[PDB]
Amino acid sequence: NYQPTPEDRFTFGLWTVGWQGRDPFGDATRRALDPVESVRRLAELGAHGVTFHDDDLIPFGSSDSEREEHVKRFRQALDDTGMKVPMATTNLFTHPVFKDGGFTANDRDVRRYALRKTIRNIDLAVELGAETYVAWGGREGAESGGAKDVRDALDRMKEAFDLLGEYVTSQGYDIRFAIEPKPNEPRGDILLPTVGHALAFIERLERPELYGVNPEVGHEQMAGLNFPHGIAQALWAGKLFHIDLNGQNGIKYDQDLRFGAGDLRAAFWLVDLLESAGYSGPRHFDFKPPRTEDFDGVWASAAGCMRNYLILKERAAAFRADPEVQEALRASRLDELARPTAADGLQALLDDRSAFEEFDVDAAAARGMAFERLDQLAMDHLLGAR
Amino acid sequence: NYQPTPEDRFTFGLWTVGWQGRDPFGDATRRALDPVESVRRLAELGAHGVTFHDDDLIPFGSSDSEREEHVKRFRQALDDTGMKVPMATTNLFTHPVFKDGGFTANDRDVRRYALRKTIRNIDLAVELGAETYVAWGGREGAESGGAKDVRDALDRMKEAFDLLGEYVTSQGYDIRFAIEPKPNEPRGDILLPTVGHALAFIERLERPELYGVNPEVGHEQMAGLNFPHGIAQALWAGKLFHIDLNGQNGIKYDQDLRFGAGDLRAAFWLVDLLESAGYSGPRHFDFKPPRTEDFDGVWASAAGCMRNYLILKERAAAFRADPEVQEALRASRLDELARPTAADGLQALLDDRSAFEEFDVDAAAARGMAFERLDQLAMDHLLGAR
Amino acid sequence: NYQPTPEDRFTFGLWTVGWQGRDPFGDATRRALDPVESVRRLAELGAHGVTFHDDDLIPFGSSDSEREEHVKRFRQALDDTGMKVPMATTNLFTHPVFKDGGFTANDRDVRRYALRKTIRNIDLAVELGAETYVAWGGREGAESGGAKDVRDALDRMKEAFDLLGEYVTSQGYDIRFAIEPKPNEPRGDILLPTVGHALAFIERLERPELYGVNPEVGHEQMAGLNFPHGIAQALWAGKLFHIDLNGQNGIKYDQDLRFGAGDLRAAFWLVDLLESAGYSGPRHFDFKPPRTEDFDGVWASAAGCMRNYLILKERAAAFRADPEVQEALRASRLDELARPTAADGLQALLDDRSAFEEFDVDAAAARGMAFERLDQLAMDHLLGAR
Amino acid sequence: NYQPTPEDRFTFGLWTVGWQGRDPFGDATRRALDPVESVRRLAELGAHGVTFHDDDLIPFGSSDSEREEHVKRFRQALDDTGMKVPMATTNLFTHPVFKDGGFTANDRDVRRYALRKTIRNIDLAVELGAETYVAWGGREGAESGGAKDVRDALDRMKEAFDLLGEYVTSQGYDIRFAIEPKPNEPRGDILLPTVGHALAFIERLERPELYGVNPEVGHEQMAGLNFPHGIAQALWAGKLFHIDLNGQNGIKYDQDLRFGAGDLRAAFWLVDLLESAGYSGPRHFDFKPPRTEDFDGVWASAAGCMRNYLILKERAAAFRADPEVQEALRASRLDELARPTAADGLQALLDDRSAFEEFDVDAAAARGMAFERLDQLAMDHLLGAR
Ligand SMILES: [Co+2]
Ligand SMILES: [Co+2]
Ligand SMILES: [Co+2]
Ligand SMILES: [Co+2]
Ligand SMILES: [Co+2]
Ligand SMILES: [Co+2]
Ligand SMILES: [Co+2]
Ligand SMILES: [Co+2]
Repeated sequence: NYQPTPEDRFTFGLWTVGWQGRDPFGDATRRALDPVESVRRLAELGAHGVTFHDDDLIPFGSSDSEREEHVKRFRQALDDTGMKVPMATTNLFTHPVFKDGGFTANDRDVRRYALRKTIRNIDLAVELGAETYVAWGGREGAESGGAKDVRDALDRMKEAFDLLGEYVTSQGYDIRFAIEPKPNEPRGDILLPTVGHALAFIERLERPELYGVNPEVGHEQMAGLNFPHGIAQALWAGKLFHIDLNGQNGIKYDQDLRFGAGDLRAAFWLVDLLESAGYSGPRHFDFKPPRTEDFDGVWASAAGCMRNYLILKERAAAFRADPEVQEALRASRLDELARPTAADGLQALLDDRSAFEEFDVDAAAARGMAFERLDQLAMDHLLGAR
Repeated sequence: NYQPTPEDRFTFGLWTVGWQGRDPFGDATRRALDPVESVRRLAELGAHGVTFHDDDLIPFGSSDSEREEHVKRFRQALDDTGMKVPMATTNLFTHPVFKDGGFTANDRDVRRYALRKTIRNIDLAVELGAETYVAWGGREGAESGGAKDVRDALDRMKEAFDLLGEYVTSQGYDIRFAIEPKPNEPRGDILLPTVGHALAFIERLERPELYGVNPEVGHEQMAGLNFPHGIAQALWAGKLFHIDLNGQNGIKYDQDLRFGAGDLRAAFWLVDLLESAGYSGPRHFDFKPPRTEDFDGVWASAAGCMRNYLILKERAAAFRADPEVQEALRASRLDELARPTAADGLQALLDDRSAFEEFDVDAAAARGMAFERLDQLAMDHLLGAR
Repeated sequence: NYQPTPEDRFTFGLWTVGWQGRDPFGDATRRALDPVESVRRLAELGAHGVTFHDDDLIPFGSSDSEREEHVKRFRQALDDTGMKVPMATTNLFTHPVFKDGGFTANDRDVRRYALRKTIRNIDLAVELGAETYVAWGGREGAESGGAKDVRDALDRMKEAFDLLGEYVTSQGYDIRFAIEPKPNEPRGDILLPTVGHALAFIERLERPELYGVNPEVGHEQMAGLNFPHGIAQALWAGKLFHIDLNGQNGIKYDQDLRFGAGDLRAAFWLVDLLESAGYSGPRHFDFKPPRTEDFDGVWASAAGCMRNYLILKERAAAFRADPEVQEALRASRLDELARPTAADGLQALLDDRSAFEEFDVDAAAARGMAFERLDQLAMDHLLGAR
Repeated sequence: NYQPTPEDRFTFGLWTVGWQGRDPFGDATRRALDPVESVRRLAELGAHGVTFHDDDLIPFGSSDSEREEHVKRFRQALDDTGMKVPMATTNLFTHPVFKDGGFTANDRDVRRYALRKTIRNIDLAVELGAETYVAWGGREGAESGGAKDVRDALDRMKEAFDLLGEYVTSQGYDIRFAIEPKPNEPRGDILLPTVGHALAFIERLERPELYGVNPEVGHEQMAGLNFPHGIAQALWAGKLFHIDLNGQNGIKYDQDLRFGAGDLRAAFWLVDLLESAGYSGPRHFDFKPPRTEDFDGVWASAAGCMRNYLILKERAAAFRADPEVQEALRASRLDELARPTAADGLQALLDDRSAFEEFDVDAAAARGMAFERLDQLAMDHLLGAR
């Protein structure tokens, strides 16, 4: 069962299934894929759409006539399959010119180039129908303390994002930006290393409403953080504009395993949260089929991303709908967590002897939270052991 | 040399030098210290002041007459020594009533109690002259996914901080709040786990100007993050209201080693940043003399916190003042990082062929950043090997 | 379903369900349990037996008559319930005398005391029928580099274990030792930090056959290691004498969550390995019911340890027995991994042109490993989604 | 000062200074270096020698005549400069044929090829004068649990190392092997992930005396382990055959920073240990000049490796020779740690009432260890602040 269809809004980057398998220590294990072929194969699996960096769709340094032909062929594949392009992004990390950054490169000429490269691809993104434009500043950061003054770098990063906001406003485009945090890799430390840092930065932009976050499962887990909690804070802020789904085993290099691999229970709680909250954006996979795999394994790994999401969706929904779980949630006071602490106001709280002078602290301390029974019901639902 | 004096603004929590050595696996190794004795010993070492949780100064459950006598004795010790009290905080973590949180406990009665307990100690803090009131929500969080809906918890945390802001405004107090992030420990995951998450949260409070952060070296390092970078983002935001200095060896339990221990180069870059930026708040140590130590070792460890700060301050200042370093900084384009990317404006950037059509990407890529020579000058200055 | 019975050989430490909830930052949340009550409650749940540190069964400093009465009551509870005592251990970590270690304390008198304390409890262990005597040297290590010369400490640790081996041989006891590694906590770094380090150390003891390892899920995961892989190396070495089962979320303080919590897929692969290998020792839980819980939650958490093991056992067995999985294992060459590389011998390998001169490296490189399809069959079996 | 000369025995891999800067997310930033040029430049800096993988010296797939000419040119550069070749190794990780391993590949034909490739280069290593032959099994491991049975893989790894030992014995070569552990990267988990695991494995080889370890600073730190402690255990075992020096910031991708970068205090304690122990092998750097650098920065980074070792050597020697430190070491009972616990024997210990019945546990517990004063003397010596 668990068959995806385009209604499920699953999307994939061209660079995911198209990854040829080069790693720090290894040459490619697979031939390059034509984007047309990836669009056709992903549609066959039941994907809704694809995403791209500029340089995945149009080789870097292409002439205008080559650019036009690459876009024409890609548009034909989209039209042949019904696939969409909900998101696009810029490659500001592969070319050696970006070795110290794009928007926060120490060289000013590089910063200006990075902005022009981005702007060119925003126009293309809009042409192809994208609603979201991601920015992963993977080269923004440092290996050493003197190399990068972070206050100056944040000034440059704000100028860049503000210019991009002025550009989209000037053109009357509806597209919005999603900043993707990552704590490290390829830089020793990356600027805006977590969802929190990116959310905080956005509040200092001139038009914050144009910007949200694009969190990635594995990135927050590279800092040992709880990905569902970070997603909850992004949702609380109204800033979950896009999301990248994959798997990661804790604090390592970025593994980009298929979704559901890595921390399975975190995957369960993530799906539970997205579905509970009614997140309506793409469920995008930013993953890499391991380099051990041939093309059959690439498509199996892609299919597994979607299958795992659908299994988890079923189990999370069954958990929340189970009367026994609903009673356990009330036994654990989840209902009381959702009630205001002091809707009666400050002065009433100050005058309330039940809140201090007559609060029986020992009686309250003795009341168990019943969280372990609740969590074992969650385990039983995930495992199909009810 | 490197002798601290009160002008250096070094402060210590009562709970630091007063830690009796109990850990997850171990009983106390030292007798309790009277706060009067810690104030006298810290003053002898050249400290400027001390800080307290409510329950470090006044045992939990004290009568009004006991409270008054504890405060009277402490005030006498302050007056005898010239020590100040720049910061105070609430213990919302030790008593079993707070096992699921204070401000975000699932039990509403506990949330209301936590607020009353905090308010009582804000009044005391102001009496004692404190400018900053720290809040470390160490119990806010979860060990399991169903136990805590994070959006609801953030709603409760905002209500609590907003009520506290209304309280201080109503009283005409000048005190400001500093929220202390930590990623985990004692909860499996703590809410507001990093500086970024706390900065982002503050922007959603009703009176954000009343709130900043109190980052701790070891807390950000428990997420593998770069503490100087996070401090730079807090400074960029205008939110470094207080800071906690200590040492930590990476991703472990919170070690609370003396400042300078743990990541020494991060300590160097931190001091460089605080001094460069002209941070004018207390240099507060939140550390624990290891439980291996007797009282002589407690005071040696405290003295070492201050000594290490002063050594690092000298070395960072020598680095920045060295003409050879100044030339290396220009060779690495730190000066260009500090210049606006496009003060000429968006349309000029769009019309600038030097930024795209005529940008020689290969020439720019070939220019080395010279960061390793710069970093070895920094190493040589730190080690006194110039 | 998934009901444990004593035949399943599930065991629990007295200190697990008996943990009162004290943590670095918190007082006890539960009253102390009488060991008699824990034996009765665990038997009711279907446990096979219990384990103890000396000081969990007999309070430290007890008189001979108090000792005798504590043991008499415990033996009655064992006899009333049919519970066994397969393992015992020494507390060489709680009392302040052990603040720098037991066997590797810098103070020689402490080292000698630690040995006498251990020997006294080996005699008790044997009286109670234990086959395995665990040693977790949680205080062996350092917070600073000068405090502990590790070569000298390893000399002292070998002398201690050798003396213990001489003691058991002298008495004609059948009991064997199991050394429990942990990388850190409560010491900044603990000696013998992983399964590998402990296995290597054992090979240098005078009677290595008397010693094996007692790995704990969460301990190896505190170093980011793969617990099933480490168990496989222990099994390969013939040294898995005992095992501690629990849950952990990666690189943090030691969480001691119930088994199945933390890394669920690692729990699956662990059970698969133990069952495949025919491990016949106790399935022992070294866990802590979270301090949020009352006693009902303690017993629910304990029951969940056993339930999760039994669910995982069923799913792992179904995976290995599924003809589709068996075919996927052959497609991924797991059968070839189990065949000798060169049973033909060195000279034949050297003369084999198919191994070098005529090896078609490109054809071999092109053959996919089919690991993603295999892993998604494993996921489907774990989740009950076949 | 701190000028290295060949007497210092500093060595570098060709792949270190020759790294062109390709990373997971980035193309090369530097042109390829001819090994002849690296030998000349390293000699100019005061290096003693160089090391190589087969494929760094002779491009993969070279003809016999190309092989001979590459070796001839390299030998001329060695002879021109006086540089040595103390160590060599095999590249069993870059070519796609090794995507599942060399010695533990699931495909048997690949395992046999990996052995022939290694044997060919052992002969070359011996020709060039190498004493040590390193093996880093970077592809040995898995991303998923079903893909690799670790007991079977360890059987294959033992067969491979045993065959290599039979080969060197058959040829009468004096060369010995050094196994290099790493916990992860490029595989999700690597087999023999730490020094301990490798030491334990070696004890099960047929001729253990032929094998030791080649630990790398950053590899053990990728597991959060204490590198000096692991080196001490290797020295204790008599197995430190070679060492790789670099820098790493904790639990991340393998950074390969220059030695002294990353954890500076760990670098200090490492040098202290190597020098104290009289380690006489090469001080080999396995590092990567950051891709931000041009060739001038490559040579500056290489020079900094050696400079930092020499600074640390001076400071560690001054620490150990300082009478004040010597007295602090006795105050902390480091002398007592080095004395046998019970040279009087088991029966005397059992009969010694001072070890149990008459041991004043409270008096011993009250004696402070004085470790913080000792560690601040170590800090002061490292920083040149005495
Ligand atoms: Co990623
Ligand atoms: Co991504
Ligand atoms: Co802390
Ligand atoms: Co703090
Ligand atoms: Co544990
Ligand atoms: Co244990
Ligand atoms: Co490395
Ligand atoms: Co290496």
